[PDB]
Amino acid sequence: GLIVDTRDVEERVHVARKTKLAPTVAHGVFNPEFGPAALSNKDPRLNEGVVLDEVIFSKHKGDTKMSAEDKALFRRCAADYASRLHSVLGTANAPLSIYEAIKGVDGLDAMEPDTAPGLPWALQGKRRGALIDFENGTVGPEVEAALKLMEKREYKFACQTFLKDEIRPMEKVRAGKTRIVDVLPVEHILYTRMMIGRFCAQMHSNNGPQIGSAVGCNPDVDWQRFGTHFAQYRNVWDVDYSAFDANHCSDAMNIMFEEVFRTEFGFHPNAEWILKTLVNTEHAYENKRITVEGGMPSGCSATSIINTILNNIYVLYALRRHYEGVELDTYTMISYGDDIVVASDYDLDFEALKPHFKSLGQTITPADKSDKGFVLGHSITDVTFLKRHFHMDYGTGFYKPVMASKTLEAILSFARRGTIQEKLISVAGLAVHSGPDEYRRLFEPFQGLFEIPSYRSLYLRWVNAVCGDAAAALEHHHHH
Repeated sequence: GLIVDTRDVEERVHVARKTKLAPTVAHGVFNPEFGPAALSNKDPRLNEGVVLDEVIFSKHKGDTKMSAEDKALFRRCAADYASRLHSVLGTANAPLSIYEAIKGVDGLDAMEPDTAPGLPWALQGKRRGALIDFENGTVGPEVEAALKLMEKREYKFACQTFLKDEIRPMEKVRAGKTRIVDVLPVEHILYTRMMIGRFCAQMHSNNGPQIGSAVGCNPDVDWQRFGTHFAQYRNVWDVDYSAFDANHCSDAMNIMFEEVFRTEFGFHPNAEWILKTLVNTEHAYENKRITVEGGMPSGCSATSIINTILNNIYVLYALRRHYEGVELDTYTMISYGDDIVVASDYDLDFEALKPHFKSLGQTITPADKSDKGFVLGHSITDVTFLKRHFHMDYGTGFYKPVMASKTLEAILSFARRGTIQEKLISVAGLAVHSGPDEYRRLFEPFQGLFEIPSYRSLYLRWVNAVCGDAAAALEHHHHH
């Protein structure tokens, strides 16, 4: 996104914000090249000269202005993908009530009761609970009034930019590449969910390569479904972007919103509008006041779905700008935000698409850091997706998500205070697929201090999850 105006205006003082992540007993064992990001200009781990306030927003390096020809091509692609999408999902995309928007529905989780409220409530000392009743599912007069401004399309707002307290690679920690979460006003999130929550629920339910989205997937069970699909194709690619979200040009964001969220597809007319408000945004960090044109806020409602949709359209766009007679059945893909796996029986030249993605302001390289990359003949067992590989389980003959051992190690190496027991169980579910030997090693440091699940227990849980029939079938016989 293009930073078009900065201001130092106002601000009182910044409260000493530290990281809640503390090392665990595993840190001393694995000695990972990972650390809690910097949350302070005076973090002693930073490199000299690095101003944290500036590096945050360094990702906003412009709003690629697409040519006329390229906009008309982008629209055709956006329409063609919207055609596939709404053919599968249907056209029951009417607004949620205020109740359903808060409480959720099948395929859409409830709004967070006590997360950040946004601006200007954080200044006024009001939590989300003061503005919205989450149990009953009603709204106080402030929200109710704000909503009715959006109906008139006169509503305006600022994004509250927080630093993301999380584990990062140490090179990025030292560089002061702390990620940010743009916290929009609770009423904006609410109304966004009203306008497109029905559609989102329906995309979660329908996750798969047909709609080209993995948002709302359960990697445990769904990896088999995804695995068997992509194994069929001669060629598979996995693609890295640099700052996918930020480099969504306003032209691409605008066209996508117009093509995907049309009233003729069952949406309220203010679906297009509320989404278009994400294009030109104002951001509030401590003292600075940065207005930005282009890019997705990231952390706004439906960020994953929106990014996923754009990713789908970009593939169609890029291919159609290079090759002739390209359609949705020329290839197949699944995406989750910037994350992407494409496959085709055609020998597509993904290296030559580099400039075609650059016309959208996006910069692509292979995840398989080949420095001499994008090659034919890669398969699903070679690629990474949601930080998971696709490996065949010998026992079942089903694909399973295998995370890299260094990543498991880093995730185990740090935790928020007094949540380690809970985090261990959660990560045990991730690490089970790495095999009994590596499982035992990863949890070796924790043995005796905390409850570690048995490899056996989690294996059996997984087999029932992926295929209940299979698990039942193993009991047709009697043992020794």
